[PDB]
Amino acid sequence: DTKTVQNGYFEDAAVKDRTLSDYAGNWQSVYPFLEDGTFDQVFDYKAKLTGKMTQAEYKAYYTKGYQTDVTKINITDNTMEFVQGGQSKKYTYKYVGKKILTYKKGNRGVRFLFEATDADAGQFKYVQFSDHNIAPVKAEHFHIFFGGTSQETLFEEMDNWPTYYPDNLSGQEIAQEMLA
Ligand SMILES: [Mg+2]
Ligand code: NA
Ligand code: NA
Ligand code: NA
Ligand code: NA
Ligand code: NA
Ligand code: NA
Ligand SMILES: [Zn+2]
Ligand SMILES: [Zn+2]
Repeated sequence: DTKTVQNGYFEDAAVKDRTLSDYAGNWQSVYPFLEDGTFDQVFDYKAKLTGKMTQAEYKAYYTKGYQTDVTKINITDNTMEFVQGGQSKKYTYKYVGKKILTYKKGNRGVRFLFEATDADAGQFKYVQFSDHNIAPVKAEHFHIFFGGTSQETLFEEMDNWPTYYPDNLSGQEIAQEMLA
């Protein structure tokens, strides 16, 4: 609610290009920790804090948001590897820019855009990151968008945003970070 950058209130002029290195690391999907109940304490806290949704409403919102079969993503300064249903796919990426999206509430967010240079990248040819930041800084978590047509197609996806935290965290530590 407060008008901060990470709540989506920022000046256009402060939005600056990033590089894939901001996202380098070994990352894990948070979805298993929603599914196993670890985040129930998060949804209970959020409901009691904001009053915007009940616990069940929050769980449904985050179920839609977090669902993915991409269980792990490993990122270097120039590559991304997606582990998805018994297969690993790794491609080399270039930065292709950024996009400011305006949400219905009136706040905004920035997606940082990457394109695979490999010819056979398929649904991983176009990849975008959202992490509540608008300019270079090491990512602490991210929400990903990916597909095989264009960056612009992905700007239409607002309700599913598979979400990733560092592999060295337990689900309990991820819950702690979400409560903070
Ligand atoms: Mg996991
Ligand atoms: Na800036
Ligand atoms: Na999936
Ligand atoms: Na998952
Ligand atoms: Na591979
Ligand atoms: Na927009
Ligand atoms: Na972002
Ligand atoms: Zn986030
Ligand atoms: Zn978010």
